[PDB]
Amino acid sequence: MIIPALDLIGGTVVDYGNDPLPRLQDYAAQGAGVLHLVDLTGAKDPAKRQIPLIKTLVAGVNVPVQVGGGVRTEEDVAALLKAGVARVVIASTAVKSPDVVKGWFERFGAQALVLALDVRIDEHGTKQVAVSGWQENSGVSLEQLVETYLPVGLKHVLCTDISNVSLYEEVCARYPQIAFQSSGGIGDIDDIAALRGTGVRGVIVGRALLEGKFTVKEAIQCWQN
Repeated sequence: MIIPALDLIGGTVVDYGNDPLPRLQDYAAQGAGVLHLVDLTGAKDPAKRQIPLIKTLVAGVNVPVQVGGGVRTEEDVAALLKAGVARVVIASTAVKSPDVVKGWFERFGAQALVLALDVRIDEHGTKQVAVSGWQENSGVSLEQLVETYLPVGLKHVLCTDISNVSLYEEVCARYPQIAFQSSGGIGDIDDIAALRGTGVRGVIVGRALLEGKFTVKEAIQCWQN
């Protein structure tokens, strides 16, 4: 599947205007089966989580939305789910407190959670996990972290290369019971084609859509070959 994405700061798409709803509705009209939203306001301060806006967006489309940004606590997860999101995207907390997040898998179910991992390939060829582009590696490999969560039924992993087709081939082959999503590196429609044979289950596309390089419809046609 193609997974269209939007980042939101105080109601604004990032500056591509402040009306995300018609955009999301048109993404769905073209055949998207899932949408990806990042709450940048919530990421900066979870007390200012854009819950009202998320409710409206979710209510206004007919497809599941996975939402991330400052999901730090069990209460954050619960609030998003209650607002009607389909899946909560867990990022830094998944790296920093795996035993706590394993508890979340137990409470909410693996269908409700996506682990978002930023990956750097280091000098020794190891896929290092990092909690953001701005920070050093955290000392755990992608494989070790995935294997940490497999015993609670991990199903969805969103992998961003912040340092690669080979990367996706390898991890997808190693964990065929996991549906991997790729993020980043989609600058044009040929990049979607390059991911087709890899085993990646979902391709997140954000900026390319906003810049009008191609449409969701064309992305899906390419992806489905």
